[PDB]
Amino acid sequence: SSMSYTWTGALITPCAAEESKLPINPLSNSLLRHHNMVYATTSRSASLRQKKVTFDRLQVLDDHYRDVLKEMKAKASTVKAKLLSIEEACKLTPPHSAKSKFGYGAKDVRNLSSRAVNHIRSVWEDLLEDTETPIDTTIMAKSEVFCVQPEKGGRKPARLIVFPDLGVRVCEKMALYDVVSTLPQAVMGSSYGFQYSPKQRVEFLVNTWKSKKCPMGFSYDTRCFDSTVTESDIRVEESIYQCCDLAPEARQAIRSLTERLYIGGPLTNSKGQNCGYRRCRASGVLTTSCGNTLTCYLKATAACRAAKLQDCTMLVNGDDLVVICESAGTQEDAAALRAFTEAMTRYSAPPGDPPQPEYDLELITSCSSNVSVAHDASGKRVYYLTRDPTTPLARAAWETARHTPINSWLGNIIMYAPTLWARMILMTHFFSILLAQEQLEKALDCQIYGACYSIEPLDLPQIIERLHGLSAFTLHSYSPGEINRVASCLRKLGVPPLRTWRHRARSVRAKLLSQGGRAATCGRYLFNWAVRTKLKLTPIPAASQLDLSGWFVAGYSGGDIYHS
Ligand SMILES: C=C(C)COc1ccc([C@H]2C3=C(CC(C)(C)CS3(=O)=O)Nc3c(O)cccc3N2C(=O)c2nc(C)oc2C)c(F)c1
Ligand SMILES: [Cl-]
Repeated sequence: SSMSYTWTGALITPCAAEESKLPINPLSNSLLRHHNMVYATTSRSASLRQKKVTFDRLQVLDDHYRDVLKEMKAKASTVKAKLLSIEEACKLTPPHSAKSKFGYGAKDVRNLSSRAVNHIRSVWEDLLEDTETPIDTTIMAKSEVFCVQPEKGGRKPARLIVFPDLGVRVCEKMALYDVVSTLPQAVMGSSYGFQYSPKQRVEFLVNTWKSKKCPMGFSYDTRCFDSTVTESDIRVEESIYQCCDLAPEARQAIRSLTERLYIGGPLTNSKGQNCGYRRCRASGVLTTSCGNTLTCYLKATAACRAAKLQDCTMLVNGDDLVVICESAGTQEDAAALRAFTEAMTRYSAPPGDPPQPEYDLELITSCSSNVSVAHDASGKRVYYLTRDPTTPLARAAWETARHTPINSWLGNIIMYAPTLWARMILMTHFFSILLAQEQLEKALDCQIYGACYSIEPLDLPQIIERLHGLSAFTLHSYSPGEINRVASCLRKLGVPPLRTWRHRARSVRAKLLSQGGRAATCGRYLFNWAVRTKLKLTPIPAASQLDLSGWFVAGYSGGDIYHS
């Protein structure tokens, strides 16, 4: 077999009470009135997810697969990776990262407390000495906020997360942080998605599209990607890692983590009960983003060859895959894509939805997002990435009513700043509240490509200029399709219409402007859309001075990474 999971019967348990309903709160109600449509997942649906992620995997490798692997290993051979010190590794730990079972937590780790450091050291020596004993993991149900989808069904079950102890996570950083931050670009080149800011990603897609004589593209969605990852896949990943120049201890640690953690191991619930056994990818280890990306790139590159797709360019982020190629015609494209899917299926990665050939770039969705067009102040066409705002808006409402450790609304503003909905709704709403509570200068945690950053709202204009360009503050004449998707979403969720948001923004803009300093800059740049008599926007001096060096280098979702 090789089942992805085996289960004992013990339940996946919560470690505290779980909220599932949006509260009825004046602050969140002014953004979204249909509160009954907004829910959070809980452990109560864990068994539904367990059923979905548990299955037998079929895998047959072939010459195309072996050829692509060799090519990838030859590129990995150019990489030299360094060991992180205990200090560097500790400072990469998020302050609210899950505590250890052995008497210390994240703050102790970041503070280099002797008890934390001593344990981290014992854990490391154990990786150097013990090459085989499976390492324990905890399994938990993830709490996440969605809007009800009565067409698709009703409610999504919780996702499951599997992660080792805090001490092990620190050791993973020491051995592999530099590998996972450098190796994927060296191997995959321009295909590695996490190297691109938002404006660079949209440029890559558009330039790629325009580079073909007659372009065709598709996204490919693998069903339960993490559970399709076999022990063989994980050993192949390691074989690529082992091509880097490594310190001896790093090389041994990688070999031991592979065997003891990454290929599988025991699952324990929050009550300490043996829950089952994993033989697939764990969502909460440092190598999940990097390994999923390599794995998906290897399988898809090899499947493109089998399918005989012509002049393919791929963009890969973890399990998210988009391919743009030269059309051979309607029927031959449909056939070629069916061959592609069969080859992926043999490699263990069958599709959820069958892929569909697309002949318009705007109709491809990758990393939740699609290309759209607007115009800048001078009328020039500007391309940007957008997405359906339903989930962002639901989450923003939840985050307004409940203090959460990570603010998705802030990540959405940063990453979707040129969109009609991020500008008119998210910026207006959150700047209104922060202004009212006098908290514009207080730093808030968000995630960018899975890593956690602490950001001041007042630094948004500079950050946005860097990620999107100055046109982010001047876009208008959005496409009718985009406008209509947003407006219909607002009606669905009971969010006031865009006309109301314009009225609210004029008032926030005025108050920001009144305060001078960085608030005035926010007023001037973030809300220029809200006035007829517009201000001429020049480049922001602080923008060129920003250190964004580590922002768009690699993906770290599930990897417990905090960047200062
Ligand atoms: C630049 C663009 C505009 C388009 O491309 C993007 C856009 C966003 C991300 C980040 C992010 C998100 C939420 C944000 C914005 C709120 C924060 S984010 O930047 O981390 N979502 C998504 C998705 O919705 C879908 C895929 C991946 C991620 N992302 C992850 O990293 C990630 N990986 C896993 C396993 O789960 C998650 C959530 C990305 F990687 C690429
Ligand atoms: Cl092989």
